[PDB]
Amino acid sequence: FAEKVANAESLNAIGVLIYMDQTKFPIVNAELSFFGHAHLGTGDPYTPGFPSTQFPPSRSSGLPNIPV
Amino acid sequence: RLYWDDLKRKLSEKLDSTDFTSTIKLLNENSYVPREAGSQKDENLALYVENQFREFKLSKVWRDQHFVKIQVKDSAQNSVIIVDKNGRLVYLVENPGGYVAYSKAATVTGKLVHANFGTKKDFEDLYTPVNGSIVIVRAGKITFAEKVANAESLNAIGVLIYMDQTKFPIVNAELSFFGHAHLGTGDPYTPGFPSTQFPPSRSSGLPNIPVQTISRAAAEKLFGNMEGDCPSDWKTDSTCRMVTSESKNVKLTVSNVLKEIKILNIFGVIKGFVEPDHYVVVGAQRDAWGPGAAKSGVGTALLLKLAQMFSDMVLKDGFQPSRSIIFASWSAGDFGSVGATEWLEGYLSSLHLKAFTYINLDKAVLGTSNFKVSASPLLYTLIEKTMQNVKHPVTGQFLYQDSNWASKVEKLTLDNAAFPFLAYSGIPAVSFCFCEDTDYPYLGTTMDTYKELIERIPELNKVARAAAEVAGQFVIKLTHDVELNLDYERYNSQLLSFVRDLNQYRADIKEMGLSLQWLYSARGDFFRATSRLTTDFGNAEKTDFVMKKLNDRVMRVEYHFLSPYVSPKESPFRHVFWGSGSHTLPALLENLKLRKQNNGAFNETLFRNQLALATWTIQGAANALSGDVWDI
Amino acid sequence: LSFVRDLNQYRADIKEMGLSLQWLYSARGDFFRATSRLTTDFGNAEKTDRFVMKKLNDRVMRVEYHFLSPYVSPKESPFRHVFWGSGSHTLPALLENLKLRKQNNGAFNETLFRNQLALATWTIQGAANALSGDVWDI
Amino acid sequence: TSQVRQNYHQDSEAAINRQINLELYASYVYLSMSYYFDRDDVALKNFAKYFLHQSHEEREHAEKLMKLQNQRGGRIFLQDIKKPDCDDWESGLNAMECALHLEKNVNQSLLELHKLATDKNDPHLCDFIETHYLNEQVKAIKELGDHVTNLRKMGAPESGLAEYLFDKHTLG
Repeated sequence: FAEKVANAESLNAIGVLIYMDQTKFPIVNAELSFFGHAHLGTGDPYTPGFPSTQFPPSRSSGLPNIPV
Repeated sequence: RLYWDDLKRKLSEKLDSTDFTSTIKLLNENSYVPREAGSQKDENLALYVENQFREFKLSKVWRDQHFVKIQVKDSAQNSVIIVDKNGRLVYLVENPGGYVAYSKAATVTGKLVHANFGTKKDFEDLYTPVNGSIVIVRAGKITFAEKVANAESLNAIGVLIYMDQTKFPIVNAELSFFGHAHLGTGDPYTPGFPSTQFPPSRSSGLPNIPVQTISRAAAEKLFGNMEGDCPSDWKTDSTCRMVTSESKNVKLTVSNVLKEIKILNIFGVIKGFVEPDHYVVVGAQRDAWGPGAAKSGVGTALLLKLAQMFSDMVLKDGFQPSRSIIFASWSAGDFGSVGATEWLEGYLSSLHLKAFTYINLDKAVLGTSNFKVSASPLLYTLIEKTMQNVKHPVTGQFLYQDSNWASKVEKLTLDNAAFPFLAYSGIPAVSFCFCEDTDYPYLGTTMDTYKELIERIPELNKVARAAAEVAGQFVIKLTHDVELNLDYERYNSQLLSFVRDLNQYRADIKEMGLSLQWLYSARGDFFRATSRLTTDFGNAEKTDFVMKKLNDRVMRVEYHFLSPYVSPKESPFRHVFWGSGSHTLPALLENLKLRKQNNGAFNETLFRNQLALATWTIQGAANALSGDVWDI
Repeated sequence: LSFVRDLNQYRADIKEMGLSLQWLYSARGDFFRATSRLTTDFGNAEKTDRFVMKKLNDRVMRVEYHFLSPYVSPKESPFRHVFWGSGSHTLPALLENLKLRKQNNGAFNETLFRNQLALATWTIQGAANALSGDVWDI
Repeated sequence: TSQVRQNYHQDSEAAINRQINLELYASYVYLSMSYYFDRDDVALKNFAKYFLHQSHEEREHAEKLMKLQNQRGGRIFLQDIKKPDCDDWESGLNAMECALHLEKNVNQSLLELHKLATDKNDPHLCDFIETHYLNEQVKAIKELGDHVTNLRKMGAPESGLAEYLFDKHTLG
């Protein structure tokens, strides 16, 4: 899902919506919600991981700038 | 296997049975005096190096061939000129015989202001503004490149460097010297892809301001037009003045152009008996702008004599090296060890697993009395067991006279050959030097000759014997002993010195409101890793899987004190204890010294980035010493 | 060999540049001689010893580690493995930038592609000098 | 600015003023060498006769350079003149060696100035140095080499009889 978010950001979109299709996912439940991630890569994205206060951005990871 | 002090006797009896000064006189012969890079006689001298390595029946010698861009003067030569405004015209004071290498081929004109050496603190003691003006300084205690970087710091456009009579006791008031000012180590002209396009470099240390050497008599002729008394703090002659007059100024013209040369690093390898791939690096600068008795008459000579004695102990008596031995004779070393860096650009992080010690044969013979050591800390205690049983040449006592030798270690500068191994590629390196309070007077001049070198020190054979003895005991201790004589417990004092810098400044940390618990957790991880490695050494074998693995884990400890948090093309200096850059620890010390005042030079977000990356580097290296995941 | 086959199909793009690819094929020859010589060393390997067999086993363990690119940052691009990872320094990104040459669109950067080719050639040279081990084995 | 100046680079005027300083320095050195021998405790009057000359010739060298520099229309920025290197020359032979060394320095400076004038495309300055200063310095260096060789073969500075006969016959 993070490739979907980052590639939609690469064409400067402002939103990502991800559902479950019936053909690829033969699910009886149509109101089902699922869970995922939005990190392009691994490791903790929210890392001001020095022992501590102040609020720094990440700035060395490549976070998504649009909601999903 | 033989016995240890018997092999010490073998070393001691092959050191006393080898002439040393004959090679130094042989390189000073009339057919070999100009050996500057790119010339015919430098190629002939590389052929002579290849001949001398072929004379002793070694395993394999070859050439390391590279096609590099250096910068050599044109037909137009350098000029230093006194210009006056009121009569619009000029006066040549010096067309110097020597030149600062890799300077910008341009022409600058500005008011001349005199500084002591060219440091930051000596610029902050000045009276006169620096911006848009040429600053004349003296060589001493720093490199040329740090002078150029300090002139880049305060918008200065030119640097003139003169040898004084007080620091340098030279009767020749007109002798010109040689210099290089790469901000970093290597080729500054590195858009390093082969091809006819012209791209900029922009990340390889280009001096965008001119810089040029001058002599002493022309310096006195410059001070003849300068005003303002020099301080008694700077310890100069009576000649010295500070700033030129109202309408007079100084014009500098440097005329160095490109040159495509070939460098040939002569490599000679000797195999061992058991361990084929790991080795101690034994390298030596070889070329010289001038004659090079001490600059080249020492490193190449000691390299060839160590090749002689080690080929004797291989072929004649049956010494058993545990691992292989190398001998490297370098080209383009006068420019800032360009060839060594271009050899280590292909060998950035694929050599520290095998090659584990650089020994500095360069600038080991400079004087008689003082034995000063600047080295990687893993080698230190090895050096300690070296200093206790090697004779002093003239006095006759021991070399281990001071038990406070490891704490007052003067740091390696840019212009040495062991510092790129220490800070760029992560190989431990040692530099030992015989010298005195006065520096070597002929570093880069035309009078670095065999005559003055043999005249000042009549026991040059004995001084070279003591230097080759500590080098040979380095080689034999590292390549025959069943363990490695490397001290990881000096790093306890290093990290505890960083925490000691932090404990005295904790009030400025508590102004920020930090709980520093993960940093002390990393220091506890480091301390438990050292204690558990000592306990594992309490149950480790000697002549047996586990032993080479423990030895390589001890080898890797200097490599983990590099920073893996930056890119090498932007910052080649990544070592936090010895290197340079904002991510390093002395930059954090100076940025925290900027915190005690409300100066705008203090960048607080950059300081937080420094502190976070430093704590993460301490955490990563302290976990890297632990090895297996059970050892926490 | 598949990377060399990807290269031989597009050597027309390299010969319009007018450059020779000698060091990459030298690293490939060093790699294949390293495989043949370590197979010959496996022909000289016993079963239940301690001194040479575990060393050969560690040399075969380290083959995964010495494909990581030393020329990019772990903080900038954490995926440094050139075969399975991602980033501009990898070999599929080199093939993508070589795909971008066939048109006159601005996605193709010449000097960045030459940087990728140079650093990938030096990475394969380092891997060839890493698996082959000793300087006697080149 | 000037009005007669044409094809005259500023580095040329710089090297001219350097050369004028060197020539006046040489004249002052020969003055010291001349009146060193006029003392009682050396007493070689024909050495003083010779070394009082070859200072006037270098004075004419400096004045001819200054006349040349005012022809091409620059200025004359002139520095101090420095005292000589040594005073007690300890003999008459060693003074000839120091004069030889000084004339070779003057020749080296003239060759550097000729290379500078060739680099700047100034044919008049090249022609001036070819016509006036190169040939005279070659003849002077050859003459001082002759005198050094005569005083070395006659056994000086052991017996000053060699100095006396050389002063009376060759430089008389």
